[PDB]
Amino acid sequence: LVPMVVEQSARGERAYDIYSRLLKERIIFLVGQVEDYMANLVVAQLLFLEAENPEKDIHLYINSPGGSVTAGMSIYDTMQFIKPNVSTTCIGQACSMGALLLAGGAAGKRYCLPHSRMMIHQPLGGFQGQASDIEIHAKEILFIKERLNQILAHHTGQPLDVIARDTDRDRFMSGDEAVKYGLIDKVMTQR
Amino acid sequence: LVPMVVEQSARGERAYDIYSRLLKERIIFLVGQVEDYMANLVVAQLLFLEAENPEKDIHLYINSPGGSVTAGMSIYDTMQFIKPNVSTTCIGQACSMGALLLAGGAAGKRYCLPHSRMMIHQPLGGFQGQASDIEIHAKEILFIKERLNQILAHHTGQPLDVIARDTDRDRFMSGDEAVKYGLIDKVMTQR
Amino acid sequence: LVPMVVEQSARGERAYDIYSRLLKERIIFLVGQVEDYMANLVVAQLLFLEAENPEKDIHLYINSPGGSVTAGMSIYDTMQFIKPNVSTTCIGQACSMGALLLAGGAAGKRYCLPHSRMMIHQPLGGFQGQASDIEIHAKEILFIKERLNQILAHHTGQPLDVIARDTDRDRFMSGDEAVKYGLIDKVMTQR
Amino acid sequence: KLPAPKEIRTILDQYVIGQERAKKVLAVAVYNHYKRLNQRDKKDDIELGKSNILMIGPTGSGKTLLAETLARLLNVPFTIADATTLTEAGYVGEDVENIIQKLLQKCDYDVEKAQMGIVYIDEIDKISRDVSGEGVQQALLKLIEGTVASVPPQGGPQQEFLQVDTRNILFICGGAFAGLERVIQNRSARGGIGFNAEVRSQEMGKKVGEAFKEVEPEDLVKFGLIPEFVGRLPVIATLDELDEAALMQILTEPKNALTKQYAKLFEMEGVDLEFRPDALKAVARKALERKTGARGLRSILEGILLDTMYEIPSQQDVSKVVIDESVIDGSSQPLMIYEN
Ligand SMILES: Nc1ncnc2c1ncn2[C@@H]1O[C@H](COP(=O)(O)OP(=O)(O)O)[C@@H](O)[C@H]1O
Ligand SMILES: [Mg+2]
Repeated sequence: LVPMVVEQSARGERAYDIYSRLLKERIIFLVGQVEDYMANLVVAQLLFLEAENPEKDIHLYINSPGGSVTAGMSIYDTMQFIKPNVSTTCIGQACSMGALLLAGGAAGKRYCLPHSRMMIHQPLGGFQGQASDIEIHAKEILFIKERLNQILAHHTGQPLDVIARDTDRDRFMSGDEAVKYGLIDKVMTQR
Repeated sequence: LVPMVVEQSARGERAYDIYSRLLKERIIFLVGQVEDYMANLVVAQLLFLEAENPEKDIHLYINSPGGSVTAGMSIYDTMQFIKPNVSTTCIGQACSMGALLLAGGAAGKRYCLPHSRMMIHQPLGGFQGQASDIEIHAKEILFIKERLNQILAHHTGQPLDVIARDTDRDRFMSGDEAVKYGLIDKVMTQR
Repeated sequence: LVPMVVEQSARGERAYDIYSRLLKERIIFLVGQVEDYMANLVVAQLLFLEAENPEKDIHLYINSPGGSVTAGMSIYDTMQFIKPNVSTTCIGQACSMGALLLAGGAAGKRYCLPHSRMMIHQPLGGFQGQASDIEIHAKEILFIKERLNQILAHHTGQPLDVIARDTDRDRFMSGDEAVKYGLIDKVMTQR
Repeated sequence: KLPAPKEIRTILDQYVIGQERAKKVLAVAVYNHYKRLNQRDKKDDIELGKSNILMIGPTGSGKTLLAETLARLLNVPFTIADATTLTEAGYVGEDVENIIQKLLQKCDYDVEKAQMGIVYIDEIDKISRDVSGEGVQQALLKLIEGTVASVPPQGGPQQEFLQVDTRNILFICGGAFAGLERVIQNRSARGGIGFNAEVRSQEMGKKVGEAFKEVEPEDLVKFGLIPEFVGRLPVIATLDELDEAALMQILTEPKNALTKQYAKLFEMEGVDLEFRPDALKAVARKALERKTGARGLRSILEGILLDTMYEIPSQQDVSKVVIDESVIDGSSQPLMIYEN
């Protein structure tokens, strides 16, 4: 069960859920497998916070093992499209679709915990059909792969060829390794 | 069903669930298998209580048979990052992941009931794929095993070699045994 | 469906479910198989009532065919730790954990309805694995069996040799037989 | 008569320890206010509107002291009326008229003195957001800007009621707005929760150090005060929290310092009251945890002095009573030179 909290504002006492109370402070939670339904909620949250104050920063915690590529792209594109800077703080694990959002945060506002693990691998796809259909889908997934590599190269700053070789196979990076790679900027240890 | 409760405060009467009422006292409950969804609630709860009173201690009851290593790490890393002391009072059982959180509590504030069983076991992992993937996924489960051994040695104070030897097989430790081992600070019996 | 109840207090009218209304009078219900989730509710209820009135007695009604040993121990250890005397009233069945929690009530406050049935048997366990693992778990289930017998002897006053002999096989005891055995103190018949 | 703002500041500084920001504001505020009562000539310059002040500071910051101390510099009728007692008409409770009534009792029922009076309505924050809320604010609005008095006669018909216009009196308002720090925190760096958040330093008298410096009308409206009400009070003074550094500088520095007063009483019998630097600091910490601040020093000190204050008179030849840090806590007793 989700616990309930009380704001106890000057106006009066109001009951907010644990997630909504944090949402008031510009905090969005990305948990579980990525999909269209959960991703749209993150998109809606980002758009709502945008109108409140386009200047203030938005925090986005990411603990997810991946999911739909299209769903994640909507979040990444939305973060860049909006004016406020979307900070990212990886907690737990960060898979390919997970690490493409963590690296999409504003420079200097990307963080991770000491025991966090970040993984990056090629996009996974599947389809059944005729030879002509397979050739069409094969080009689409291959084209999508180039875009993801370019995105990481832009934020990380590493060469595009290096990104492709590392993403060819599963590669786990710790907090210290990620900073040198360019995925993040600082590893939080204590307040 | 979760029974409701009334605080009967001076400002007025509000209805709080049994779990929410205790949350106001800086108390968090960890029940069931550890997973991303349940663990994220503990993260939000720990962070939320930090703002209300970053000086008052927090009591985290642990009764769980284990679960996701990544989910647990987000809790442990969060407890150490925040300033308040996070007390631990093991009730029931504390398996491999549960024991790690019990040992991660503040010094001198780790407790357990008399009929409490604290088990320690290696991390559980499963993966299928080519030999290259197996070799890549074997270093990760072996590297994680080293991090968990260092964490126990740091809090318990025992040498790393002893932790690896004990974690090789399931080892059940009662309240008294756990005190000598360093996993806890005191065994409470009566108020 | 759970019915609603109105307290009609002097301050004003309030609506509480049938279970919450009884909780106000320091009454806790234990129904169904004992498990970590439902057991945690009882623990929370016991602590909450303690803060409201640490001197007034508490009444715990037990109707369960047994369940998890760990979950039961968390309740038993909590009942003894708190200051108020937790009464116990059997309302028809206690197979393994119900009698341990019925016999773990304050002296002179263990009751049973006229046609209730109470049983006591050794804890059942299930595990699979290597021979070394089986030997480790076998010792654990043998240690638990001894600790449970010691608890009954303490509250019932019977020697340990008799408890172990009676727990080898399922033994049914009526209300009158239980009083002589020492499991309970009085049999409530009429008001 | 019309003393320079700087002189007022120095006089008020004698007791107040570290309210410079508000000190100047309060100084200029009254200075111009009385200049209006002074500048009554008919040269098309009577239109001047008064500007009421809105003092916001944590309880015990020194708000009341400033109002009271300044009242003495004016040497005219002053009063402090709580806001909680007041309730909108139509329900039992004090009526807005009563404020003028009690205010006039201090004035001796003199119209000239009334117009030249100052008010210090306290706990204004209480009336925020059908009854005891906007109603009271609406009624008060007219009163603070412009209203005629209806104070019934004292001692001794209905026409006997007296009148005076509430357009000269400076209605200062002091209030401990609990929660305003969160409203001002939302202005910039709203983050309360999270790793990269602005999580409060502590739950002691450090929290509001300069949190009210950035107080704007919008926040006060969000707090619950009517927009019109916030507009009525253009000036918003800000006070500090009187933390341990302040309390150490307030136990000996002020002209009315408890140590001085206690020393005077002790000096009569012939005991030279002495205090240790760490000793005074110890009391400050004890007061902060107790949450009694200013008001906790006297009590705390009485618990550490009264004990030996009942002995000292019966003892002779006493020359000094050294108060050690240990003495402040419950470990030792006041060291005393029983003989010379
Ligand atoms: N700097 C100071 N010097 C001397 N006394 C002070 C000081 N600050 C507060 N006090 C004392 O605290 C008391 C409380 O008044 P004040 O702090 O103005 O607001 P409140 O009455 O709401 O606490 C006053 O009686 C005053 O004597
Ligand atoms: Mg005062």
